[PDB]
Amino acid sequence: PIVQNLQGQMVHQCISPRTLNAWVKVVEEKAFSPEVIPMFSALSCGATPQDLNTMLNTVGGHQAAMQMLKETINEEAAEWDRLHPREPRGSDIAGTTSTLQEQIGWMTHNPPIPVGEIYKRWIILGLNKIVRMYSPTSILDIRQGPKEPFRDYVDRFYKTLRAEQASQEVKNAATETLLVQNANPDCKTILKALGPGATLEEMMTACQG
Amino acid sequence: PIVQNLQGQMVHQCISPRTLNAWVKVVEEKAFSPEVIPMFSALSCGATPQDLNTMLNTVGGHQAAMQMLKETINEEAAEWDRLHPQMREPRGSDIAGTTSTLQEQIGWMTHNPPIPVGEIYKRWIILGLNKIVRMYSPTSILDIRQGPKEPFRDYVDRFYKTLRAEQAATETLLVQNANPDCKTILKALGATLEEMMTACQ
Amino acid sequence: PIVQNLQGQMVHQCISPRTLNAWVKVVEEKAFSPEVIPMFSALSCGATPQDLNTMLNTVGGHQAAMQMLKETINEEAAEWDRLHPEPRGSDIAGTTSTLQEQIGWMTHNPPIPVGEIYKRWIILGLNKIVRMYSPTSILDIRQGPKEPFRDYVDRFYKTLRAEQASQEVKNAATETLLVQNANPDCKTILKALGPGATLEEMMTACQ
Amino acid sequence: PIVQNLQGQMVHQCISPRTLNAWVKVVEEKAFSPEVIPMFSALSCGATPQDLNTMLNTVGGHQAAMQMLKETINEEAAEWDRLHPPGQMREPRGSDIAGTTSTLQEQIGWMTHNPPIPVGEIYKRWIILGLNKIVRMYSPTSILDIRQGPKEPFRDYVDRFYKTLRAEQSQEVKNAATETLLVQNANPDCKTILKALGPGATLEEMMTACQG
Amino acid sequence: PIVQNLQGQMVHQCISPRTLNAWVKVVEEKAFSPEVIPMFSALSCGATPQDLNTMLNTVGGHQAAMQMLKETINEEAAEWDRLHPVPIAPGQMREPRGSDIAGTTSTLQEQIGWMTHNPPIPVGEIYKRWIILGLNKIVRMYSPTSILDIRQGPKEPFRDYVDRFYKTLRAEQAATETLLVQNANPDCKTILKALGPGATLEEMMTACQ
Amino acid sequence: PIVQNLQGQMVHQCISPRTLNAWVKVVEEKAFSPEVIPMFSALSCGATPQDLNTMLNTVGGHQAAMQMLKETINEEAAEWDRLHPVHAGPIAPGQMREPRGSDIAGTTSTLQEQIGWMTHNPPIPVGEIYKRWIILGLNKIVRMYSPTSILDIRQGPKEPFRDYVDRFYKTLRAEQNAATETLLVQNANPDCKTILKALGPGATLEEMMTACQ
Amino acid sequence: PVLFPGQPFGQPP
Amino acid sequence: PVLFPGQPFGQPPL
Amino acid sequence: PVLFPGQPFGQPPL
Amino acid sequence: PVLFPGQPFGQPP
Amino acid sequence: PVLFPGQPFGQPPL
Amino acid sequence: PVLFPGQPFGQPP
Ligand SMILES: O=P(O)(O)O[C@H]1[C@H](OP(=O)(O)O)[C@@H](OP(=O)(O)O)[C@H](OP(=O)(O)O)[C@@H](OP(=O)(O)O)[C@H]1OP(=O)(O)O
Ligand SMILES: O=P(O)(O)O[C@H]1[C@H](OP(=O)(O)O)[C@@H](OP(=O)(O)O)[C@H](OP(=O)(O)O)[C@@H](OP(=O)(O)O)[C@H]1OP(=O)(O)O
Ligand SMILES: [Cl-]
Repeated sequence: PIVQNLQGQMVHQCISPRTLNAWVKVVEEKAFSPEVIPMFSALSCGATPQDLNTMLNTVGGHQAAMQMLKETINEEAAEWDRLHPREPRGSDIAGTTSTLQEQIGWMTHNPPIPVGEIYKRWIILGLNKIVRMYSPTSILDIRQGPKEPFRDYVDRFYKTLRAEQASQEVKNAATETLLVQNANPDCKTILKALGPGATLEEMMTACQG
Repeated sequence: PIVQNLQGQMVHQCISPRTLNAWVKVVEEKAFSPEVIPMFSALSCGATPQDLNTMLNTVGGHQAAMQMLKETINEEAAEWDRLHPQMREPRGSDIAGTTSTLQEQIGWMTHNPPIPVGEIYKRWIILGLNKIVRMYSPTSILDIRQGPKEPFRDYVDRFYKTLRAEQAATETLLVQNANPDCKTILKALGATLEEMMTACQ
Repeated sequence: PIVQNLQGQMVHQCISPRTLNAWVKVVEEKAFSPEVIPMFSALSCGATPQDLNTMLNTVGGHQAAMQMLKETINEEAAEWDRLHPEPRGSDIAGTTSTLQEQIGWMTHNPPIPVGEIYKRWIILGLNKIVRMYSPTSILDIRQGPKEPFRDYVDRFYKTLRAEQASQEVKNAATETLLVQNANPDCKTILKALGPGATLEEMMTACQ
Repeated sequence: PIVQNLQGQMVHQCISPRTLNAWVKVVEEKAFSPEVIPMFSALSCGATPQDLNTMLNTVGGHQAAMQMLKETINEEAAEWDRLHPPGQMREPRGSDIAGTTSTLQEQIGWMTHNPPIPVGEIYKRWIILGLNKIVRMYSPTSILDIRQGPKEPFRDYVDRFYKTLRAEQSQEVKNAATETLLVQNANPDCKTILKALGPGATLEEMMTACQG
Repeated sequence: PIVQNLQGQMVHQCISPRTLNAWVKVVEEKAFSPEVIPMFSALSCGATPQDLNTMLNTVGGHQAAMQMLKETINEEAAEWDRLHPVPIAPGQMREPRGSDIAGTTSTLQEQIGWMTHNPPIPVGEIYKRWIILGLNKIVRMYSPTSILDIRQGPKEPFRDYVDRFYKTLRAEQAATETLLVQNANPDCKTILKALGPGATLEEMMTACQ
Repeated sequence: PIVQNLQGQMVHQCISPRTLNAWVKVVEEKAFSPEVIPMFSALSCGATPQDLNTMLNTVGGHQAAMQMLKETINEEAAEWDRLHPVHAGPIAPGQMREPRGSDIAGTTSTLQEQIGWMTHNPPIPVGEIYKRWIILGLNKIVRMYSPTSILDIRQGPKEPFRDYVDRFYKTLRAEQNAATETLLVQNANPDCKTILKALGPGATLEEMMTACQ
Repeated sequence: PVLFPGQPFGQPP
Repeated sequence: PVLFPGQPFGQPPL
Repeated sequence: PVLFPGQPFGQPPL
Repeated sequence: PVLFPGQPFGQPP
Repeated sequence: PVLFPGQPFGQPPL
Repeated sequence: PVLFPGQPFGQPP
């Protein structure tokens, strides 16, 4: 990454063994669960394009995913070249045609051209695609069931809702109709007695017995 | 977070890898037991709002709680705009980090005098987490009674652990619900907890 | 905590994820055994009142112990207000004091160690807790017929550590109870060694 | 390695215990899976030739691969020498880059000179070159053998495909293989869909098209 | 400890969580085996007397050893007092009494003063020297086996025997010139004699493989 | 060790608890396997004689090896003394005294004396000299403890060539030379042997291993 | 509302 | 009293 | 394309 | 008598 | 050849 | 001899 030293200057720093290991392990354990994406974003804090490429290249497996990721980077870089005419071109941001000190050049400049943050944005978009494609369950399939505590059901609902990353209007429509509608009989009746506009904690307290 | 360098200047630093991991691990291990809250507050020392959002977003699971959290953050932010409508003061969403950039957040926090949007946002989150701890408390305090063979220590542990999650009335109730043989010894004191616990050891 | 940087000036630092879990794991692994106190003191090196409160609040369970600790803090602070009619007891305990008020007092010249003062109170309550949880009396430590003298001395001073009196009682214990409650094989050698014998000599004599 | 300090000057530093251990564990846990190469390169960020040898020498086991590595370093050094013959500084012979003939001081000198001779980065390029040979040889499957099971989920097959393709690695066979081999070796029901999409279908479009 | 910073002055630094746990684990896992002593000495590199007392005090158990240790500190401290009698000139620091080196009667600031003074009054290294002297006595009281009881078993490999020999010899703390050869296997013993006096241990050990 | 700080002065710093543990574990985990030597050398990067002595002294067990280690140090120190007769007498102001063999080994030198030599201008690398003695002795130890002879590594009838080549160059490393490319083909599977001879001499190891894949 | 149901923390509008 | 039962250490008053 | 199928991230072309 | 039996290390009398 | 079979990486010659 | 059998490395004689 590029971090700040004691003289106030941005200097290049080697990617640490800690960060390399944390990203490998988080992928090994949580595959493309949604929370892997914000972990990547934090683990790549200050990353140069080279570092991002290191992190992606350290992934063993998931090559279908990694290939889709390459195709998004392709999509986004070709779109960058359409919108931009020494300024970095799309392949430079992705680190195929830029050197480390060229990347350091763009990023430690005033004003900076954040090729790292730009590349990262591309990567997050592809990772977000993988999370939705690898989403195991659809929201219309989350039903509480006779013995499931309402909390555990609400957990399954918003977990599924997060992975499918649908539009905000559709998410609202999912909470507004499908969440209460697919609750077991014991709780659905208690929630109707509360009436419209009940907050989630009001619903969850109401169905703890 | 924002830490200070060699001079009096406050500088932005990336969130630490230990921090990122300790926060995710603490949530996996202790779920929403009360001691997670100060653990969060300490792990988020010097945090910017982005940092707080990263920490929250890294949580896999507990999405019911995490939605409750968004609802509490929304409540506190609208509350902020009702009391706060040189530098441009931040709107509620600026504090929660949705409409403010990291450099904007760095601006408020490294100003003199600073506008501590990180510490304010943390206040909101801590308020939401404490709501969650109350909800996940399985038992109410009006239900913990000393067993006849149960040592008064194990009972007090169970008592104040339950009281902490539920967040004079405790002084009345604790001694009143002790087992009958310790109950008279504690009633005879008429007094510090230390004196009560030795009285029933 | 307030640590020294590389320019020679006391600056505030965040409590590290490592100090925090170090403290949480010592409490989880040790139910207020005597050695937890010196660990706490070391883990709270340079701590501010805020930090001390952070360390305590991370303790899950042991709420009986924590509740006793609060009452000791109450009393120690309540006594501070009488001796002092500026930091009030509630400020040292961090309930009414800000971090910046705390940082100010601690980096003052002359320093006002509100961290060390609060710690002094916390350590005092913790010592109350180890005594309450001390399982054995010193009078119950007697050397077994087949118990090696080393293991008995281990039991003796381990117990003496938790049942902490004042060194008058601790020395009255040592100069009588240790030699008196040894098994009669080793016990007669102890008188033959003579009363002034050192612990090392006594142990070699019963090896 | 040679890193930049906190006052801005390029300084030599000891290899850290964390890095030493990281390299040992990844070679132990992952032998020569393709991804060990980026882990090595990143763990040796800023490495001097001495440092690279230390990392290699710490590997206990995999001595067949290490011997192949020695032979690739050999070929690259013999190739370096056959390509390179005031107060002008002594250019490194191949053995200098590899750290056998050169001292640490000599290595630092080439690397922090104006203009620098990055013998560390050069030695690394050779080692990475030998490691890539090792990954290729230890690849369990050839790309031509990979076929989608009659009941195998498409996504698992695409995983096996590009995992096999990555270890095979130069570029000629791979771009055409993705174009032809993936659609061609799909099970009879997914293949005829994939052909119906046509050329210029993305992998994303292909994976939803065979998701069931 | 007292470390050197970046502007070259000796400054006090808190004992780290890692050093603290490292010392506690070494006592737990290896009790008073001979090699815990150099581990202690290294874990207390740069320690102030206060630091050493922390390290000793975090030990749970071994209270026989811990008391044996306190008694050694007494003898060494009284010996300091009998040999270094103890107002103060402006430039100077007050003189350290035996109890001051042990940290019972000195403040941390007095210790930092003595150690960061020029010329330094190394109250930490002196205190350590006392503690290590007490630790060495504990190691030899707890040594289970005498050097005269190590004899090579008939089926026992000669290395395993030399291991046992120098391991026990280490714990007791010359008398081993011919003690090693004399107490060797009948078959190896003559082979060692055929090498003659003055064979190296490498020569002796290769000879009895 | 002695490291270079933010102000570029060679300064002494304590051996870290991570390094201490790392060295203890490596010896526990891998005893005197050949890879332990470079692991030690890297763990003592910048070491003082004191640091080396600490690391060696922290080893619990292996006392036969440690004693051979001492005898190697003795031999190496005596030759240093015979080649470096220190000019005993008053030393000149602003100069260090000359280091004897025991001074390099850290037995008669103080920590400050070691730092003086190592941070001298030009340095007297007593840390590096001791490490050379110690690594010399450690290499003698690795040879003696190698369990298998090179002459005993023969390719199993169902053993993959790769695993056999592994076992070969691994045991080859412990003993420490022309017999390599000859013996390797000679002890291969009867299947693989006729393939390697059919390749002809001058083959690279890569070329042989693919042939018996 | 600063955060709509199901959106990540810090997500821009 | 600085600290009330069941309230956290360092909890502000009122 | 900046990245070709089956070649590493950051791999320079030709 | 810098330390008395049973008193912790460094304890001020 | 810079590296010989069975000798460690970086091993000096002669 | 700098080191005697059974005394630690760096041990002053
Ligand atoms: O001994 P601990 O205090 O419980 O800490 C360990 C230690 O990490 P650190 O040395 O950085 O403190 C482990 O490393 P080793 O001692 O085995 O070398 C590490 O394992 P990794 O190196 O594989 O990360 C493990 O982490 P984990 O539980 O993820 O396996 C981590 O524990 P903590 O993260 O809980 O401190
Ligand atoms: O945060 P600290 O407790 O002060 O420890 C740090 C930390 O090491 P750990 O994470 O293992 O505790 C640094 O690592 P990073 O946070 O930068 O990943 C490490 O730096 P290196 O990884 O570059 O070695 C540094 O070591 P150093 O002071 O030699 O630079 C070390 O400090 P300590 O060794 O004093 O604990
Ligand atoms: Cl160095």
